[PDB]
Amino acid sequence: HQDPWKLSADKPDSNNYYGETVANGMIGIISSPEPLKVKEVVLAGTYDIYKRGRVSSFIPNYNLLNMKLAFNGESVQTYNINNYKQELDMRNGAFTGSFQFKDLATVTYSYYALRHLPHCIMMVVNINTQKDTEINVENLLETPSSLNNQQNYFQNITNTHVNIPLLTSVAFTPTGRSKIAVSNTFLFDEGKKLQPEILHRMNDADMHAMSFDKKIKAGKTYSFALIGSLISSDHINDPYNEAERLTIYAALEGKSRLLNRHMQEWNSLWQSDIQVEGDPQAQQDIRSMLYHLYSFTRKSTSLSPSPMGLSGLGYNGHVFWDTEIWMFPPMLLLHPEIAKSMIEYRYQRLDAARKKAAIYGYDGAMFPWESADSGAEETPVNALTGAFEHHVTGDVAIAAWQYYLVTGDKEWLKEKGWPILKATAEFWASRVEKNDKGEYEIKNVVAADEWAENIDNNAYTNGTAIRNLQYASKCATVLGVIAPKEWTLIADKILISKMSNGVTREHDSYTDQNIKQADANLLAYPLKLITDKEQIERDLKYYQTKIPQSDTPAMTQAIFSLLYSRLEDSDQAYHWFKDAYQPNLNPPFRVISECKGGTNPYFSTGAGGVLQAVIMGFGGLDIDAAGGIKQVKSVLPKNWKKLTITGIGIEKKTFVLTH
Amino acid sequence: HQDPWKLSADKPDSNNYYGETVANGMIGIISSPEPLKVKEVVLAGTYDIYKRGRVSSFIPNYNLLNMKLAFNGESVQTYNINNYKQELDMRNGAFTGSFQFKDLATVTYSYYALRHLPHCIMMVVNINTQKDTEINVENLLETPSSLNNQQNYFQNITNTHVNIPLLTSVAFTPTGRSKIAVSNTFLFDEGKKLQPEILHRMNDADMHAMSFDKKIKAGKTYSFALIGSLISSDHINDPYNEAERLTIYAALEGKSRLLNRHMQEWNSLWQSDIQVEGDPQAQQDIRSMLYHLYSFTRKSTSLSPSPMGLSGLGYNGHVFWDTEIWMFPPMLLLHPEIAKSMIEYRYQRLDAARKKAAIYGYDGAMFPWESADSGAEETPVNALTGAFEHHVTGDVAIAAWQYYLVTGDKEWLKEKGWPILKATAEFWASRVEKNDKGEYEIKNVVAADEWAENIDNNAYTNGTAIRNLQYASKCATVLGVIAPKEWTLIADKILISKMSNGVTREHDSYTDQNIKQADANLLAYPLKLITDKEQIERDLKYYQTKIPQSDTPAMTQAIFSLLYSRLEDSDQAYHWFKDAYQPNLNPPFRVISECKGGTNPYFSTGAGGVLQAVIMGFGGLDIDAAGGIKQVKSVLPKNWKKLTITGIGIEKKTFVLTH
Ligand SMILES: OC[C@H]1O[C@@H](O)[C@H](O)[C@@H](O)[C@@H]1O
Ligand SMILES: OC[C@H]1O[C@@H](O)[C@H](O)[C@@H](O)[C@@H]1O
Ligand SMILES: OC[C@H]1O[C@@H](O)[C@H](O)[C@@H](O)[C@@H]1O
Ligand SMILES: OC[C@H]1O[C@@H](O)[C@H](O)[C@@H](O)[C@@H]1O
Ligand SMILES: OC[C@H]1O[C@@H](O)[C@H](O)[C@@H](O)[C@@H]1O
Ligand SMILES: OC[C@H]1O[C@@H](O)[C@H](O)[C@@H](O)[C@@H]1O
Ligand SMILES: OC[C@H]1O[C@@H](O)[C@H](O)[C@@H](O)[C@@H]1O
Ligand SMILES: OC[C@H]1O[C@@H](O)[C@H](O)[C@@H](O)[C@@H]1O
Repeated sequence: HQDPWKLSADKPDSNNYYGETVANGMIGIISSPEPLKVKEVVLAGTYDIYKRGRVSSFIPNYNLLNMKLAFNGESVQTYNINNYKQELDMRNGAFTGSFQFKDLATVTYSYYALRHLPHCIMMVVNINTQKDTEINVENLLETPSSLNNQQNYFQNITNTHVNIPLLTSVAFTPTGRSKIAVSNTFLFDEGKKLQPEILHRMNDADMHAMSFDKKIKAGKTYSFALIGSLISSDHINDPYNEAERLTIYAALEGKSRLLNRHMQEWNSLWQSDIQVEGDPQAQQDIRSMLYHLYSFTRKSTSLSPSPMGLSGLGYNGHVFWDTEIWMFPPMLLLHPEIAKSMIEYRYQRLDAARKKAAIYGYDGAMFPWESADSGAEETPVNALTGAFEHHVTGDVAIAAWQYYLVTGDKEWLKEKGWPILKATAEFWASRVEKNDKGEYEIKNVVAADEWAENIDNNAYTNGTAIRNLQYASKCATVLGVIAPKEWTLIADKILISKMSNGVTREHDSYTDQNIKQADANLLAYPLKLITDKEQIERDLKYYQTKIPQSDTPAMTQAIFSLLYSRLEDSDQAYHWFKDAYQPNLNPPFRVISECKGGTNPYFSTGAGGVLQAVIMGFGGLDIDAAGGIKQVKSVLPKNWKKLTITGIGIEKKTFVLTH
Repeated sequence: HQDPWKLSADKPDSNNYYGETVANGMIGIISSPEPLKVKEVVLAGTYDIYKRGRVSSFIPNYNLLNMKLAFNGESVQTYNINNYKQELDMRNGAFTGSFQFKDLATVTYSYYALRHLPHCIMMVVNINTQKDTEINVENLLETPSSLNNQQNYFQNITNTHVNIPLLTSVAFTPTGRSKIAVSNTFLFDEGKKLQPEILHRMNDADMHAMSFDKKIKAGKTYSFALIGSLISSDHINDPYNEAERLTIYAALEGKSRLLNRHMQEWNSLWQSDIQVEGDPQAQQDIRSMLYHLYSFTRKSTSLSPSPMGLSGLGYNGHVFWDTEIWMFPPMLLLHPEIAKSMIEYRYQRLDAARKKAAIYGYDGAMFPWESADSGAEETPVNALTGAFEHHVTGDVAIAAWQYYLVTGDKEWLKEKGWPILKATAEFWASRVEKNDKGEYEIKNVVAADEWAENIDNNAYTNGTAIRNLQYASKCATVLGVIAPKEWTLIADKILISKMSNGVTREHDSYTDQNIKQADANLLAYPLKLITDKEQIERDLKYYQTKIPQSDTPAMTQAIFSLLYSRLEDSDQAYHWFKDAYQPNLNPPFRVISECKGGTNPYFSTGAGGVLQAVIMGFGGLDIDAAGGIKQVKSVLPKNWKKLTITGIGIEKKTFVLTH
């Protein structure tokens, strides 16, 4: 179970099973332990009021691949199959199930969230019979309880060459905000004259199905595909017609052309890769982390991932600083075009951030703690983070400036980076309060350590304000535009306090409280406001035991690992690397939960942080303040013989590290 | 019946009658054989799901001019009038009916889609008595079956000088997408104190009416006008109040000022004209073609015509390459501001084209096969053209570049042309596939010859991709930008293949199939990729007999005519000119149907192609690759003594051709 490209599960156990995801940045499909079923389907960009939080949410969508297979009238059941296995191929995001039905036949099924077609899915089914048999195949479109006012359609699209039978459903999100359309077809090898007749049943209010029978003779393979398209009014004004049009398009492209394009785009993604010699379990784990970030993002878009990407409804699908600080940096180094989509999300929501600032009495752009379709605040009102956790505005500015440092794209800086940096700096200039001593305070926030609520001069928040004001001033200089001199005057005098032991104080009321997650240590990395190695170490020594084992998210130990790598402490760096994610794993595919012993995978945020510990920590790679990627001193884990990182920066550099 | 400015019908025969249209580019009114009625009214820019195709459509609207006239209680009908005539004056788009009622009176009515007021219509009624009579006049607002949830209102707008009685209806398109308002008034010469009292009746669910009586002594003229405004929520947020405001405005402007402004704008349109000496029928036919293009377009807008303009619901009012390649070129030469509106339509919809490209797995802008309000794909899903007929993207690029070549407007090129040319070139660069020989293919399209479906390397499609990439590269140079070198490398190696006889092969599976319409011949004109006169002729010889007589649209023979004019073959040029439209005519006004012997006028696309045969063929006028309009060698039909074309290019040049 240490294949560097594949995650395998023998005999899935429904009593202890956390499904894996295939996704193309638009649709996520989460696996079921049951053969020929999927557990959950999530469509990006589609939000409505639904369950948690009384705010916008991702919606469970049509389980569009659900299929029933029968041999001579006997349905495939977990109790009448053997040699049942599931495999995720991380090289192409293929999820494959395989089993033997009694003594009769072997079945394999592989499904894909097509990498080049954001709204299209395909499953290919192969049946090898040891005896003459007849299969009955049914594809079910069950309207999930999350949707309402469904309609169930079926028709034949014909010409002299084809009969494309379309199984289509159209339904609405809870408040009617979004119309969803799904359209499925069966694609056969044998041609219009020889293909099986497709029957349509509409027996339930919330389910219809299409079906066929096929005779297969002993020693023969029969293979067919199910193609589906899933799209909403958030993506296209006419999703009903666009879903049918897409499935017709995909059917006439054919299985070979679809899979070739899918494979080409996955091959391109894996040109940026991390290779570890001496630790096959670490190699597999790091490939899973890259696989999830690549699956949960999309170049050449304005999409940004939620903390759980497309693995489910984690945090309602909202966008947080989890993108800017946790998932964005590794993607900026490996695939700047993915980072460009993440910051495009924020650029296209700058007007909503300006509206939030004005509603809360500030200038400029105040990005929300949680973002969804509009870019307005989406945080549940019972969570004080929505009203008071203000560092997200500085986190967006830091990612925008980093995008420019790595790419050197001055046209992007003029058109998109500067609008963001100028407006966010204007926010901080309005948010600070000057005291009698001439110092600038940021009073009454929720800290990055969210257990500290309604406190003053949070280390991380104040640091993000300092960096936002400095980076906006630097940006103005690059573009030849005059910045307010007040931005530098404020940045230079924002309070960062030390306790009597010389340790950075997390906030004005802080002595020795347990903390939820890294806060003061974030001034060392990522902010690099603390560079003195003795100060980095004294802050690590004080705070590293302040994070409890229980109910603390994977947004801490990866930073500890990275800082200890930068201090050239191999034992502590590797200790914190393992602690960052191994206590958070779920079987049978080692998906990552938010907290230690948690059961809510997949926490993409956690993977992003650990990828920083590998690339920026063990690899020593750094976003240079002057521009480009540089390498600083680092150490490898004792047991790692070689670390190779490919596709880094706009020059696509390879870095090799050894002992 | 060969008046060069007027189309006349004596005794309209309802068993064999195709109405003529008056339009201002916003409202079209199609004539009825019945006196004082109209058959159909169409409003541009208003689309909803309705009948054909299960996609957006134009909607039949209020027949707002419908009137009932009675003389001494006797209802005027087809059956009890004599000397009944209808006439379209193409000089000012006036449709006039005239008849005698027994021994009592002569009636004339003229209606207009006011050229300067997009949402306003007027009809003027004149009654000239031979005996004492009393008239009853009723104007009916019948909600058509295409609309729902109507409300029927009536009120008096008064001051010391006027009583403006308003007959208003408000209703909704089938899905509720669009609110329509119509508001009518009667305008009287005699003033407030003496004008007839207006009654209002609401006797039906779907009809209300306003009416009056008037005594007219023998040997007197009594005239009045009906003014109506028709507008939707697609045009204005509050159509109900805007319709009443417009009708009040028009009533207080008055008939003389309205008709004077109408006349001035029509006079300006006819400053660009085509005069033929020696063929009165050709002179009238070509005037009708110009009249329809002028009626179905509007300068200073983002409107683009459907293949049937505002003559009805042909092709659901969708915009196709029928604009860019067929109606756009003659308008660009005669009235560049009309062509500007046509390409503005596409510029405004560039973001929807980018969204289509991303949904179908391509880069840049992929214009839809059929466009309506949003710019998303609107093609019925059972038509494979929507998914696979890709040349439309190159057709939009070619029109954008031609607009710049004719006008030399570098400001327009920077703001609008280049956005289009850059995005459409990015699409083609992503659409091609390089083969082992280093050639570029465009695989699996529907050809311009739409009878060839899901074939490879269509001649016309590949030619449009070549031109799009070349023109985008030239555009970059005008603006001092370095185009991606890949655009030229791809353009120079896109496959255009010949068969063994040296004839341009229509597609990779083509031998000798019948074809729907011009495809390979379009490489000679309009693309001018084929300039060698022997190659042009070889291609004409092979393909000219491949277009069947039946069910083939008017998108072929005008090209044949133009190419034979350019080859200086007068007999063949004139043969194909006549064949292009004379077999497609419908009585009694010689309107043009789509196909030979068809009954679906008015096919504005057909008129556009024929006008190119006249201007670019017989007139030899050509868009110079280096900029401006040039004249190449041409011939006239034997029987044409002189061809005069006025208002050509930004210099408004007159060209005279003789034998
Ligand atoms: O249907 C898709 C297929 O279309 C054919 O016309 C092309 O030659 C194939 O390469 C392509 O895979
Ligand atoms: O992952 C979403 C959020 O989860 C919370 O547990 C953390 O305290 C936040 O920093 C994070 O943004
Ligand atoms: O979604 C509401 C809140 O949930 C809490 O569990 C997280 O710690 C906050 O970051 C979040 O804003
Ligand atoms: O420690 C986990 C807890 O952290 C708090 O910051 C959040 O507000 C809670 O929603 C969460 O359950
Ligand atoms: O109502 C329109 C009329 O208004 C008068 O005030 C003007 O003198 C006329 O020129 C005009 O035609
Ligand atoms: O006029 C609309 C469409 O009609 C079809 O008959 C032709 O094949 C197309 O070229 C044309 O765009
Ligand atoms: O409107 C659907 C289709 O109708 C067909 O008759 C035309 O040939 C196509 O160009 C069009 O896309
Ligand atoms: O020849 C006319 C036929 O041409 C085909 O290309 C279209 O798809 C049909 O809708 C049309 O009736």
